[PDB]
Amino acid sequence: EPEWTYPRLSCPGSTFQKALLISPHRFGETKGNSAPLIIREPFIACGPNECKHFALTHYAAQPGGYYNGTRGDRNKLRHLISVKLGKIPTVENSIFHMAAWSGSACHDGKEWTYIGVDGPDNNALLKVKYGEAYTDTYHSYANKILRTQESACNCIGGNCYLMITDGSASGVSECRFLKIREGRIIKEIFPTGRVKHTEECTCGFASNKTIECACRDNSYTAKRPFVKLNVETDTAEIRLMCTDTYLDTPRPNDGSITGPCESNGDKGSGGIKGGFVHQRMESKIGRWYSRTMSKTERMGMGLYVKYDGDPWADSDALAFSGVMVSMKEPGWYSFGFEIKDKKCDVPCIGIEMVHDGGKETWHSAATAIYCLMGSGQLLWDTVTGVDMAL
Amino acid sequence: EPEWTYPRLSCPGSTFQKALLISPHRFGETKGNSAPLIIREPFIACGPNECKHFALTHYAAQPGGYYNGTRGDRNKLRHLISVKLGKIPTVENSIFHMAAWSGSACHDGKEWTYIGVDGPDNNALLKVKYGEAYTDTYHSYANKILRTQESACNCIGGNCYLMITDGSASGVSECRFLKIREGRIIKEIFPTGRVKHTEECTCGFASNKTIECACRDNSYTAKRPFVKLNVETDTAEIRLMCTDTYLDTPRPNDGSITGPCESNGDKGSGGIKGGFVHQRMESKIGRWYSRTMSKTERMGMGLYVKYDGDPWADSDALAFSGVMVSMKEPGWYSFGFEIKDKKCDVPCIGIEMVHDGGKETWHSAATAIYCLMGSGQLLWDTVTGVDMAL
Amino acid sequence: EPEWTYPRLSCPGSTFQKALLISPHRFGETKGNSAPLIIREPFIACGPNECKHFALTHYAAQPGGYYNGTRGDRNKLRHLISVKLGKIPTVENSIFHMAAWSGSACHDGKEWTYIGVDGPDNNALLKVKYGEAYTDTYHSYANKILRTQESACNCIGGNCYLMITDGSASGVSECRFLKIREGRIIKEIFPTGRVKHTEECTCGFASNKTIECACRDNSYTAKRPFVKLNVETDTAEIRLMCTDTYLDTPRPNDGSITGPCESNGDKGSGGIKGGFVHQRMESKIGRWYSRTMSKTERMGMGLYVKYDGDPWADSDALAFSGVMVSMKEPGWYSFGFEIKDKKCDVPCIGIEMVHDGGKETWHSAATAIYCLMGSGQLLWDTVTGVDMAL
Amino acid sequence: EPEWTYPRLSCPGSTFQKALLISPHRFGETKGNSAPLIIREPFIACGPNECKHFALTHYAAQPGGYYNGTRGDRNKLRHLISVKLGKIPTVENSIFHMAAWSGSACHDGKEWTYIGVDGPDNNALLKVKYGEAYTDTYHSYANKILRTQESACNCIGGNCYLMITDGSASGVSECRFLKIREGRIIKEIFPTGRVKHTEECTCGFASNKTIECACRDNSYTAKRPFVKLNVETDTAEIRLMCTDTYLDTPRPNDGSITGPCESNGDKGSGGIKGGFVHQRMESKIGRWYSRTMSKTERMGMGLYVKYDGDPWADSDALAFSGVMVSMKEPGWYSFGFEIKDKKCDVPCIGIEMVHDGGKETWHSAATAIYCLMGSGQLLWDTVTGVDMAL
Ligand SMILES: *[C@@H]1O[C@H](CO)[C@@H](O[C@@H]2O[C@H](CO)[C@@H](O[C@@H]3O[C@H](CO[C@H]4O[C@H](CO)[C@@H](O)[C@H](O)[C@@H]4O)[C@@H](O)[C@H](O)[C@@H]3O)[C@H](O)[C@H]2NC(C)=O)[C@H](O)[C@H]1NC(C)=O
Ligand SMILES: *[C@@H]1O[C@H](CO)[C@@H](O[C@@H]2O[C@H](CO)[C@@H](O[C@@H]3O[C@H](CO[C@H]4O[C@H](CO)[C@@H](O)[C@H](O)[C@@H]4O)[C@@H](O)[C@H](O)[C@@H]3O)[C@H](O)[C@H]2NC(C)=O)[C@H](O)[C@H]1NC(C)=O
Ligand SMILES: *[C@@H]1O[C@H](CO)[C@@H](O[C@@H]2O[C@H](CO)[C@@H](O[C@@H]3O[C@H](CO)[C@@H](O)[C@H](O)[C@@H]3O)[C@H](O)[C@H]2NC(C)=O)[C@H](O)[C@H]1NC(C)=O
Ligand SMILES: *[C@@H]1O[C@H](CO)[C@@H](O[C@@H]2O[C@H](CO)[C@@H](O[C@@H]3O[C@H](CO)[C@@H](O)[C@H](O)[C@@H]3O)[C@H](O)[C@H]2NC(C)=O)[C@H](O)[C@H]1NC(C)=O
Ligand SMILES: *[C@@H]1O[C@H](CO)[C@@H](O[C@@H]2O[C@H](CO)[C@@H](O)[C@H](O)[C@H]2NC(C)=O)[C@H](O)[C@H]1NC(C)=O
Ligand SMILES: *[C@@H]1O[C@H](CO)[C@@H](O[C@@H]2O[C@H](CO)[C@@H](O)[C@H](O)[C@H]2NC(C)=O)[C@H](O)[C@H]1NC(C)=O
Ligand SMILES: CC(=O)N[C@H]1[C@@H]([C@H](O)[C@H](O)CO)OC(C(=O)O)=C[C@@H]1NC(=N)N
Ligand SMILES: CC(=O)N[C@H]1[C@@H]([C@H](O)[C@H](O)CO)OC(C(=O)O)=C[C@@H]1NC(=N)N
Ligand SMILES: CC(=O)N[C@H]1[C@H]([C@H](O)[C@H](O)CO)OC(C(=O)O)=C[C@@H]1NC(=N)N
Ligand SMILES: CC(=O)N[C@H]1[C@H]([C@H](O)[C@H](O)CO)OC(C(=O)O)=C[C@@H]1NC(=N)N
Ligand SMILES: *[C@@H]1O[C@H](CO)[C@@H](O)[C@H](O)[C@H]1NC(C)=O
Ligand SMILES: *[C@@H]1O[C@H](CO)[C@@H](O)[C@H](O)[C@H]1NC(C)=O
Ligand SMILES: [Ca+2]
Ligand SMILES: [Ca+2]
Ligand SMILES: [Ca+2]
Ligand SMILES: [Ca+2]
Repeated sequence: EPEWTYPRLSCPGSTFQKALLISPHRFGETKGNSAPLIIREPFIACGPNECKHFALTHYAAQPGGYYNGTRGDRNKLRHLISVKLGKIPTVENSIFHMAAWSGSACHDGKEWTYIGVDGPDNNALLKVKYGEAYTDTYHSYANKILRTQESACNCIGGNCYLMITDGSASGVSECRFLKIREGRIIKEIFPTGRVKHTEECTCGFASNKTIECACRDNSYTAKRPFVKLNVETDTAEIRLMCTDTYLDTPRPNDGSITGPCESNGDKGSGGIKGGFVHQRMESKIGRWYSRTMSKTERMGMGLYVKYDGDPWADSDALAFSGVMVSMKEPGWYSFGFEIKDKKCDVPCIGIEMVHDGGKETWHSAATAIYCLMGSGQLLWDTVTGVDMAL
Repeated sequence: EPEWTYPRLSCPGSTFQKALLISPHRFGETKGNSAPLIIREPFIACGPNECKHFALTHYAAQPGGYYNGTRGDRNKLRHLISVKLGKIPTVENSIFHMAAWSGSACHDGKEWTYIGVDGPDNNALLKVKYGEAYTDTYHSYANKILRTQESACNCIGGNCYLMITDGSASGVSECRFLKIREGRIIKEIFPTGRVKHTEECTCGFASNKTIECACRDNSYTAKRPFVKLNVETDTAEIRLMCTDTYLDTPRPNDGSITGPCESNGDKGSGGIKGGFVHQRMESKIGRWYSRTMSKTERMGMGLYVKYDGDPWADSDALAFSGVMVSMKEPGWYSFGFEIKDKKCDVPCIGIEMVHDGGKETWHSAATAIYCLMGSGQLLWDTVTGVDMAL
Repeated sequence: EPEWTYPRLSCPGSTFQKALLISPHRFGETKGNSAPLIIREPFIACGPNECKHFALTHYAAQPGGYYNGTRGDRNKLRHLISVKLGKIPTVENSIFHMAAWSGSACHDGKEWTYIGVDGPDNNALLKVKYGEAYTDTYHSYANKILRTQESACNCIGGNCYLMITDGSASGVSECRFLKIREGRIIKEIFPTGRVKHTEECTCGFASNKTIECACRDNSYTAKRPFVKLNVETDTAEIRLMCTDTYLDTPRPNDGSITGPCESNGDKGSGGIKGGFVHQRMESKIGRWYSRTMSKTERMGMGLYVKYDGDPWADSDALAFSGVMVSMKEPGWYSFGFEIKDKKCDVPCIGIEMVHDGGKETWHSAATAIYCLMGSGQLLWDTVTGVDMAL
Repeated sequence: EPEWTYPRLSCPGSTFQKALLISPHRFGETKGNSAPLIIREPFIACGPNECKHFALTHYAAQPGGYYNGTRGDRNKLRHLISVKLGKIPTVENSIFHMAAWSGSACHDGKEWTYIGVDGPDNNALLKVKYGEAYTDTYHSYANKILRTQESACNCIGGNCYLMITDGSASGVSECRFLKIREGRIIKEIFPTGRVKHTEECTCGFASNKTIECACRDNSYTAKRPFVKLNVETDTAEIRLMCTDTYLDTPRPNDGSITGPCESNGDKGSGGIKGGFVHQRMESKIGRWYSRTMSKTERMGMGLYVKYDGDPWADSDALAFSGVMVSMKEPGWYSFGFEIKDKKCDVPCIGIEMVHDGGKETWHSAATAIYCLMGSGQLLWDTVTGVDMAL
């Protein structure tokens, strides 16, 4: 008799380590016999028995003849797909959940919820799937590419919370939260505070009372908007992270944005989804983040950590925890997720490593995983191993 | 231990939306490494735990060397196959249930019933398979291509009802209904009324007492024969759908078949299996239908709806719900089906999108799925994304 | 709490029909992207939940580079493999059970028993596998290719009975039966009567007290040795079938072997494994057989039936029940097996259809299935659909 | 609910036989359509319900374009992978557990423990995974390639014991033992005695009180270090195997290392992981070993056995049991493992058969399995059947 899931205390440990590389295009040469799917925006969500590796496919494999368009964001062909984590996401291994050029998913202890956005840019559509069944939708409210998290949503006691946003990518994008229960949207939550532009939130439980999200401002700042969501009152507030360690790409030099914590500063235009995940201890909360090694390119990926504090108020630099992806390798999207051990939760960060050779060739990604395990210092970086000319 | 299933009230909603595209020949290019099966006549049937995607394969894959003959209807190699819905129907993924060039399937709540017709045109044979066991057959009664629904049969209380027919494609084809229980035919039902040509019925539950079917007349009319089958007395009547919105292809202009409801009118020769699904509410019943956008060609697919009334007597046009497949794209067979959610049923329509390059190349199909989903208006159409020269 | 299996009454029906074709090399062209395994001697065995399709592979696929030797019988590479019945036995779908150039398998209600013979011709070795575990062996006793049934063994109340034989293929091959329980050989049974040459027995339950086998004499006669095994006393006796319808290939004209029932007659040299399966009714036993359409070649396959009687004594011709494989198509090995329906057993005959193009090319087989279903007459024959030049 | 597992008495038997060959590169020809993974260091571990086949992959398939580097030992792409035993380790079939260039695994009766070492040579990291959760790590203690067994670890009562080592391949490598429970290291065991070089131990249960291991010394001797680990006091001693039958490769002539048991002798530099498995009977213990047929090259593989005695003190030659792999074929790593039968344990030995074409082509391995099975003498050897030019 399956019960509702709740966030548990995190497992012991004080450092991340390289766990797993999922690099489908290691097998996509013309000399070869495999059919890895062309994908971007991967993320991982785990239930009580299984981990699922999600992505947005372009509905084409490599090698193949439909490369043209695979460097685009949205079209009528993109689908949310998944494999069990640890499987190579090929044509045959994958399962196609729904049409979607923006997605999310989560397990509530009883059943998977799948979330997909599709439709025309000026009138997109959020779709909710619970198990096999399509159960609810939510309409565009600003008529400017309604879109969601591109990472796991979060469930507590059967209630799943999901960030959505709608609005110009170079102007205002006031985000909303949806409270979804058993596939049906039972409440809209309208955040207060600094709501100018929030998107692609990476969200997790700081506790049984609070969800926290580190998001992307693609318009005004290289500081990440940081959401605190009270799950007991269904209220949310947004403020920019204050840390000198700006987590967006592009970004100016750390600590160079002058004025109070709310100051936007320079190099704010553009952005990237950033990894964020909680380490819940008896009396401390650990906050782990990732950002690219380069200040302007999607190259490299570093891990940072800060225990305790108010992310809205602490200007202190984050503690650099190690290089996950070298500056010589691609470092694009990253995301947090949690594996369920028998009695506690294991916090992890996944990294999207995009193979980018321009619009004249195929365009896809690998996925690297780092997880909290043991003590000491982070020891090894991840390479993709792929030569795009093969 | 599993109980029999019964139609339930539908889930809330007032519009369909694009749910899912299964386009396996996106992976069938010569530059690729995949092996999608060559198929036609796909449909979907759902049990308590799982949805299955069925089709009739020509026992060949693309790329391959057995294209010749795949634009034919019947031969000794055609088989009923399936995959879990969301998987691509490939050589390795598919399961082959039985030899068949006409098929159906349904879950009674305990077990799958598979239905496959094959044999010679003048003496074909319907075969029943219950799980893994072949359990029963039914013989041609007119010696002119015994054939069945090409979509899910319907179970209630362990009783599964199935349309069969026999007779000339261009003359009389009096259908019958088989009542089937745990794989064995226990009753034949002889419909009453307008009985001279009924084939390829798409059937569903109007309630716990009635099954309704919208069918194809390939010979006499562009109106669809409309079956009402009483499940409490095991009796059935057929009359032509009265609606001005003629659902066959080909068909004349809407409302142009003059005279009383049973008038056949012109452009009646030829036809196509149409989508039909029920939206069951407490105090009213919604009927959803699909037809091609072209009045003569198998191009496009539009969605229509009417609430309540009697389809035998009401001439009112169906309300246009939206374009599922634009007229630039192929729109062949369509079928109804329902997904079992936790406490209600989700009504859906699937669309066969045939890749037709003539008899000089391969001939197969993609499948699009639209489902009842939230409110508002239908928002996006479907394309297969397939170039047949690849 | 799984219980021991017993033979049950057969399901109703009075004729066989074409059920299923498994034709892996429909997908093995150079133009294609699949990897069907090169196999011969298929057979099927069913447990209470699943049907398994077994074969002896040459550990090579098509297309591939190891064709040379695939027209041989024995080597160090042959393995017993299986897939779930209904799956194409490819490199990836198959599972490799054990090294074997001769095999059998059966389910006892609790667990699969797998049986494989390998080793040098003059000192071969029967190996028994119960589930994952290798559990017992049995040595050559005549030092002339110890070999087994190439079809399902038979289990009652946890005891599995298996025919084995050892001896020259052009002289004496006194067979033995092994009683195997939970993977261990607990008794040898030495048949009496006509024991000169028995091999490749196709065996089944005539009742709870008796196993019957129709076997192959590759040396002295075109009559099939016919075994009756008393399961309650563990005693077996062998006599030639008496029917005018000689079931071996090659064979003289029916009814042309003069003298008493035991007379060997002409064209006795050579042979073929023949399908045989029981139809158990309340007071009748039905016996179904298959033999090639040609009297001298492995071409075509016909179905025969006789109700009741003593196969040792009745000279009456068997009743011809229909053409399963045309004389224009290959008809090699055939075998009986039974599917388990919910409350009764479904008798079936499988047919090996070998693609034979000589030693200069690849050498493999398809499998066709006919099962007892409904009434009337057998309606359609099976073709393989394969062009070996592709 | 599942109970912890404990070594049981072995099943009856007095000889090994050829059981199974896993030769995936039989499907790796350029004329083919398959994608076997490039792997080395395979081993097998069995739980209550299933046997798993593990290897270290170079994250590449054959045919492919990443052959370069697959004859190297360590890199950032190597992963621990597995399939169900009897499946071919291909891109689609394999599951990727974690990044590792050194590995182990074992089932405690409730769950799988996976072990993978990676990171830089001077600072490598052992990672523990319990089911799907990363649960613990252990750091290099000598900064000279921390590494582990390359074969199954051993569990008793929920306690899993694992050999690790660290130090120069050509100097001192003092191993340790990790006691692991539900994924977390709870004790380090520091062996006593002849401790200067111990690596790649093949371990099994001599009883409920003792684990024994036959290990590799790559530096000093051709005798195998022999670990006795007491599981009741968690203490361990290592001495050199005294037997005249030296089990390493390279090695001098048998019995030619003069002097007392702990004498190292000549040709000690270099080495190879050897097969070792226990045959536990009521009143006696059988120890089965394997070594290459060549005294210097990794060619061939022979089987040896001794009952009882003390391997630290007895100089008696082991009894030659037979040739598993002829000297014409490659014989690289060998490993012990046990299959769980219903009431007893089946001892087995696996053999890595490496396809070595030098560094100018691909580099990978097949796996042969021999098992305790009936009585008599071992009857057949194994060949891979693979031509590397294809
Ligand atoms: C067609 O007929 C079907 C069979 O009569 C109808 O299904 C029945 O629907 C009613 C209400 O919609 C259900 O009664 C409710 O039961 C729930 C609890 O559900 C379970 O209860 C126990 C477990 O405690 C279990 O034994 C049952 O089998 C249910 O799984 C209560 O909370 C409600 O208060 C109410 O009593 C019936 O259970 C259900 N029967 C079956 C066999 O499914 C169906 O509604 C009809 N379709 C229509 C009208 O369109
Ligand atoms: C190492 O220690 C292990 C744990 O002490 C030993 O395993 C034990 O072995 C004994 C006999 O070999 C078993 O006792 C027998 O039990 C069977 C019935 O088996 C089941 O009984 C009940 C169900 O009725 C269930 O609760 C149990 O868990 C068993 O599954 C009886 O028929 C016999 O008469 C006898 O009592 C123990 O059950 C078994 N324990 C465990 C935990 O497996 C093992 O033998 C030792 N290894 C050696 C000595 O080499
Ligand atoms: C968030 O809230 C959930 C639900 O309240 C917390 O889960 C609950 O955790 C407690 C203690 O960890 C569990 O209580 C029980 O305690 C006894 C020991 O006396 C033990 O034998 C039981 O097996 C169990 O551990 C309770 O079962 C559990 N409930 C659920 C539904 O999971 C969770 O710990 C909270 N997260 C925090 C505080 O970070
Ligand atoms: C061969 O022997 C087996 C074992 O004796 C026979 O199976 C047994 O069949 C009987 C009757 O079919 C089963 O008895 C029970 O009868 C009541 C009706 O009063 C019914 O409610 C039960 O569910 C069951 O049918 C018995 O359970 C069953 N036992 C086993 C272990 O299967 C089998 O019928 C014999 N085959 C023949 C005679 O051909
Ligand atoms: C496709 O198959 C059909 C029949 O299966 C082929 O038709 C035959 O063509 C030859 C000439 O090439 C005629 O002599 C036969 O009489 C035809 N048979 C039938 C039944 O029509 C056809 O040639 C094939 N097409 C291709 C391109 O190979
Ligand atoms: C295999 O890979 C190695 C290194 O990964 C290649 O070695 C390099 O070769 C170039 C010349 O072609 C040298 O300039 C580099 O210094 C070498 N690097 C190292 C690390 O040795 C090697 O060429 C590759 N082999 C093939 C056949 O491509
Ligand atoms: C049994 C059979 O062959 N049915 C045909 C065909 C049919 O001839 C018409 O319905 C007229 O009776 O309709 C459709 C069609 O595309 O029109 C293909 C079907 N293909 C198959 N289901 N195989
Ligand atoms: C950790 C590691 O790299 N072990 C090596 C190698 C090793 O260097 C020796 O044991 C000496 O210490 O042995 C064998 C070998 O073939 O000799 C390959 C191993 N390959 C790997 N397991 N990756
Ligand atoms: C198109 C869309 O819905 N999301 C975009 C996203 C976007 O343009 C920015 O966040 C601005 O709002 O940018 C990223 C990106 O790589 O920068 C790709 C995303 N692609 C998809 N998720 N498909
Ligand atoms: C080699 C062996 O063990 N059995 C042979 C079998 C045999 O030669 C005759 O039965 C005579 O005894 O003939 C048949 C055959 O096709 O005629 C192939 C079998 N091939 C295999 N089962 N592999
Ligand atoms: C493919 O490239 C051609 C090049 O002219 C362009 O016209 C077309 O729009 C591209 N298709 C897609 C789907 O991007
Ligand atoms: C392959 O054919 C060659 C041709 O001369 C022959 O020498 C060899 O024995 C054959 N191999 C096998 C395995 O039959
Ligand atoms: Ca920004
Ligand atoms: Ca018509
Ligand atoms: Ca003969
Ligand atoms: Ca050595």
